[PDB]
Amino acid sequence: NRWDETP
Amino acid sequence: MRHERVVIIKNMFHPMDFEDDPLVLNEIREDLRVECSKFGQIRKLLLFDRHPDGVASVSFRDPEEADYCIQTLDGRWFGGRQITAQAWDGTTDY
Repeated sequence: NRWDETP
Repeated sequence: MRHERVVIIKNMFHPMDFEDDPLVLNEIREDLRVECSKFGQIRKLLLFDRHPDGVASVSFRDPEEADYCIQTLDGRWFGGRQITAQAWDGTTDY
């Protein structure tokens, strides 16, 4: 999933 | 009174994200539903997929569930964006 993905 | 059960989440996306991939919207919707299910019974989940601020609303069964959700999601990172989460003001529409 995209949770907690930083730049 | 009002005991707020609705959480407004912002900066989850930009509508241009869905311009060139027709699958991203449903993937984000499911990502949010899976995560928010840990916070409480979801009564309604909406993505305002054309709102420039990347807004979603998640209604819960109990105000404590909305509190837990806000506590956990506000300032969290999602897909490279830092999101906000706040109790609905009861007036603003999206």
